[PDB]
Amino acid sequence: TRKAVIGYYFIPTNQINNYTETDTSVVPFPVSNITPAKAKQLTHINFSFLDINSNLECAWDPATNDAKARDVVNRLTALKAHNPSLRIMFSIGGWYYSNDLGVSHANYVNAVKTPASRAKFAQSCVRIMKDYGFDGVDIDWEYPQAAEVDGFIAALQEIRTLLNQQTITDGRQALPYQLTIAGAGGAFFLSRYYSKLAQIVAPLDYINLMTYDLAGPWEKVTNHQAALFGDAAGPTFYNALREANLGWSWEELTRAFPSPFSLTVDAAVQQHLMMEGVPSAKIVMGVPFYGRAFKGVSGGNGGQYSSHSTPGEDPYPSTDYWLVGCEECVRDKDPRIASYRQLEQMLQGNYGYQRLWNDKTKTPYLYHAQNGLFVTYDDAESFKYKAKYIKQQQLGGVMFWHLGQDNRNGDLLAALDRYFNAADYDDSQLDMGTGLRYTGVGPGNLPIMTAPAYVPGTTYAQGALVSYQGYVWQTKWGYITSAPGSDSAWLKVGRV
Amino acid sequence: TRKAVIGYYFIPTNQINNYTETDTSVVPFPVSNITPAKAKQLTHINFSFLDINSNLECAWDPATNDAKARDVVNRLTALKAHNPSLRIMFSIGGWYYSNDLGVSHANYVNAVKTPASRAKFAQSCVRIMKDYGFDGVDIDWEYPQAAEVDGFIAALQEIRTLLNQQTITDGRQALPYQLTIAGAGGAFFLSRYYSKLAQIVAPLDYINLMTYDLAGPWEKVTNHQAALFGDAAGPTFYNALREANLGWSWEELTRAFPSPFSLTVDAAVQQHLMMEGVPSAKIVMGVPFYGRAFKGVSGGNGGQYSSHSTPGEDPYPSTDYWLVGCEECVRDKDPRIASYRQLEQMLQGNYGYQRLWNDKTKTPYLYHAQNGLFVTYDDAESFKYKAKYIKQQQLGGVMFWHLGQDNRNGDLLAALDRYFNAADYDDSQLDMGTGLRYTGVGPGNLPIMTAPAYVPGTTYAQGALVSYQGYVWQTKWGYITSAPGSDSAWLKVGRVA
Ligand SMILES: O=C1N[C@@H](Cc2cnc[nH]2)C(=O)N2CCC[C@@H]12
Ligand SMILES: O=C1N[C@@H](Cc2cnc[nH]2)C(=O)N2CCC[C@@H]12
Ligand SMILES: O=C1N[C@@H](Cc2cnc[nH]2)C(=O)N2CCC[C@@H]12
Ligand SMILES: O=C1N[C@@H](Cc2cnc[nH]2)C(=O)N2CCC[C@@H]12
Repeated sequence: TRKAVIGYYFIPTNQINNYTETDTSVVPFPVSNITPAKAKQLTHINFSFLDINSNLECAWDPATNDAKARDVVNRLTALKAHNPSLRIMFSIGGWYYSNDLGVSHANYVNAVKTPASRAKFAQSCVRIMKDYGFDGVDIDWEYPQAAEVDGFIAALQEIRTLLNQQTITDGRQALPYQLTIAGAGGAFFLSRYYSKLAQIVAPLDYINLMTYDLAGPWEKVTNHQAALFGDAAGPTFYNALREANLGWSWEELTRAFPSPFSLTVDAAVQQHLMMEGVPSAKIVMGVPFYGRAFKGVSGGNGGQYSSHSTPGEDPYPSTDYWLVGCEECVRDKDPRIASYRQLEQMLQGNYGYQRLWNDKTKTPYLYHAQNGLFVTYDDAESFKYKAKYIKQQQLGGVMFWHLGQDNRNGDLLAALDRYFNAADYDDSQLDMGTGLRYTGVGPGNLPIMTAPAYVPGTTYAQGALVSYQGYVWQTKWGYITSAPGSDSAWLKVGRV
Repeated sequence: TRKAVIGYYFIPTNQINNYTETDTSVVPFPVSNITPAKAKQLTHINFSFLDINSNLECAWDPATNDAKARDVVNRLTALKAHNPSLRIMFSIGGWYYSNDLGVSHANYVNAVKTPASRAKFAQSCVRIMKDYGFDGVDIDWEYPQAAEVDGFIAALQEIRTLLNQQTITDGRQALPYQLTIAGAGGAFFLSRYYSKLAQIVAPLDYINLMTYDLAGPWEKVTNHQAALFGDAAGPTFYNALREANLGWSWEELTRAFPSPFSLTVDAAVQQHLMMEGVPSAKIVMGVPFYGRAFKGVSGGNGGQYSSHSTPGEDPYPSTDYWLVGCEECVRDKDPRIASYRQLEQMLQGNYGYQRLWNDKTKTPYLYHAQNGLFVTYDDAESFKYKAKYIKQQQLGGVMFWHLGQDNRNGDLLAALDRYFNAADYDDSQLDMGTGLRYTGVGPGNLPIMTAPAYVPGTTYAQGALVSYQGYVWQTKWGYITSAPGSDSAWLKVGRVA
């Protein structure tokens, strides 16, 4: 099955309203930059962003020029002429609109509140999809909290029911309308709905993990924002999942959630696979097409794992654009984020940056010895390991933010496509390294095991293994006289 | 309120059938050994044991000569003439009959299954109580678990309803019929029903904790079987309550159930108090009137916390009676258990035992250097600390197994009575020591705390404290923008005044 390659196409309202493909000073990344070759390398483009308004319906930004918007969307759907499997999804939400303190947060919370609000909301999603010509619905609420989860689930189920009906009504059996969400790629946010992951994922074609931004100026120590595996020399974190509303025992929580742990892409993927009913094929690994920059770092480890003096606030609370050589940073008044495109230019420019590689995390980073700068980003090299991991772990594919940050030749996108599909690319010998793997074990990833059948009336010592009701169980203490499942002295440790 | 002093009177069916008060070779402990003085020192005598039959009704062992049974019970109820507060309870169950592998286990499980079976069982408990002249019902099922607990709770509620009506019918308001149970005194068995303790205890006058047998041949390291407090030098154990179906978060489980911990009397009592709705006044501390002996122990520490070579099988699998001077052991064919009466005689027999004291656990122990023996038991001195603990903790009283193991003069019972009621006994200055106290805290026994009210729209740093909806909450990590409650980021740490 072809791996999904989902790229976000984000365009601010002001750019839509002034849309042009001949002046990058107004629209830096027009749809025409998505050449036929690039359209063939994508399976999905997530058009973004739409929102949920006070009327609790899916809708464009009020300031949007509709004829302009439709024309932009039509240019994107026209790309399908180059790739019959291509889908132009539209995404609702994103951090700005939907974070707890975001301008539209209330609408997300209220829209999923009742059977009626959900019905109205779900209907608007499908209506918007059909009217503008999109191929699916993607919801990026960052993120529903514990009490809002059931409503969120019910809303996704409603959208799924309606989409499946629309696919039949439109004869799209060959390319069904889809439903996806951008899910948390770190344990802290994931813990909000983690306990109901199976229900959240059931109505979806894919759950696209934002397995990046795992480091940022809000953190005291600089770190890789998307390390595939862990580096013991880097910071470790409190494992928030052991505090999720799971209802599991101390032993169960502890073995599934070691704490502290390395916040990596592998951690997030494994944490999802630990839950039963969460199929690997629906998990999509997100990767960033931009780097995060920090200033005020010291030496010793190339800028890694150092204290820093980078403002964490949004908007950038200053006019000091200190990321040397970063022109886009001045355009965007923020030296803390730089697109791969810009980073590549900074490296070939003799600005003082040294590209280094951490072979445990399997990611690159820049260090500016003279000015004390550190940049954590991804490139075609780090993508080799992520792509192999996606294949080895049987994941659904890759998602990335965002298309306008790839270089002009579309090299990052082309690398991902190459790793999955080129007949002449062979990663059978690519060494995945010794970086730390997430070792938690949960109900969803129990190892296959064998054990004598449990015998009613038998007394077992501590550590005894038996098979019962399809699983292998082990005693937590001694003199066990009851059966697995009826006696809380037994820990389920294997399956089959 | 007077502290309860509940003593078990246990008599095997063969002794009942051959009951006599003039041959200790046949009946080692006849009711006649309970003088008026002893009857006045007791508030309850738990006659034991009756059982639950295959018809799922409370019943005497079928091999019991009924007339002889009524006569033994009559002798006990006759003691009420010496003490208008005394109750002769009868106990259903006990280890032999009701443990998972016991001969009658299935009957306990099945009797509590449905409204019908529970009504039939409860009615039989009251019928037996009235037919033989008992003053209450005590149930010693060791122990209900899992899916059995709700039935067990409903059975207890039904018996309570029937007993209360019986009290009115009989004009027994001055001495109401009572209902109690013998409860686990250690976390492993306690974890079976721990999560529903409040419901179990609601219908009871007392829950009598079997806070002893916390050490035994089944354990690889010798230890005190009823340490009041912990000794950091002794063995520690896995805290099984961490595995009970409570629905608490990892932090809550960790805070409530330190592990490993010292398996002690204080730990059991505190574990019960940790649960919301369990009043201290209904908790009864059980104490042993017998000691447990081990052989093959190493010296250097009075035989404490040593490796040993004591058989664990039951019955005692050998003919070798190695507890020096314990003739009772020969009679009973087991050198691993000795009554305090017998242990006291061994200490007066110049047999080479040293009586030592652990000032952390507040319990005595015997050490036989020459033969490598260790005996953990309780005596009048350890009872001073336990009695003070019962007073300080506002517990309901003390329970003990069993009357026949006190010495002929009834000294251990007299001590307990003295510590609670004598005008001339003063423990105001008794030093409770520095042994380890159980310090877990559960969402149900949180301290009063004070903190600013939560402010919606605020971002909280790690460790921040706020008050919200009756509780004080602490953030477990930073950048918290969510409200206290189910949200995983917040931890309930205290109650708002
Ligand atoms: O709003 C966005 N913002 C960026 C950055 C980011 C958001 N949440 C975490 N990181 C992104 O990657 N996106 C992925 C989908 C949401 C969209
Ligand atoms: O400020 C944040 N930002 C998001 C990511 C993001 C994407 N675009 C903007 N912000 C995050 O992961 N966070 C972690 C905690 C701070 C919080
Ligand atoms: O069966 C029993 N046997 C003894 C010993 C023991 C039982 N469970 C743990 N220890 C006892 O104390 N009992 C207290 C009530 C049950 C009665
Ligand atoms: O073997 C056991 N015996 C019981 C006590 C008992 C009383 N009379 C006989 N045995 C006990 O407390 N246990 C604790 C665990 C071992 C188990």
